[PDB]
Formats: sequence, C-alpha cells, structure tokens
Amino acid sequence: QSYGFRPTYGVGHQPYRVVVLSFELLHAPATVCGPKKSTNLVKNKCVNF
Amino acid sequence: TQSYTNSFTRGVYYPDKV
Repeated sequence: QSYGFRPTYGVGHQPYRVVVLSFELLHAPATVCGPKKSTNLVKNKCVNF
Repeated sequence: TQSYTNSFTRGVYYPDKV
C-alpha cells in the first residue's frame, strides 16, 4: 500500500526519515574507529593503552 | 549415486575470534 504524504497533514501523518545504525562491539578487527590521534608506542613500562 | 558415510572427528570450526 502507498502512503498519502501531504504537507497539509499535521503531526502523525508527515513523512519522517528514520536511520538505524547497527554496530558490532565484539572484540574483532575494526576499521570504523572515531578519528582521534595516534601516539607513540612505549614498551616495558606501566602506561595506559 | 548416493552413499552413506560417517564423520568421526570432523566438522568443528572457530566460533569466535578470540
């Protein structure tokens, strides 16, 4: 069935674009990280990772 | 054409990536 989207209709019948972003948070090789910045790789010292 | 065999210890795979 087709929609009757018209600007005359008020709230409840207007077209609303819905975007569903499905993510995968399990431990696996990821390539969609947030920008940020890469630092130096120190070793043999108690540091954050 | 068709035969019936049995897998003894095969058919296992890695479930996760850990």
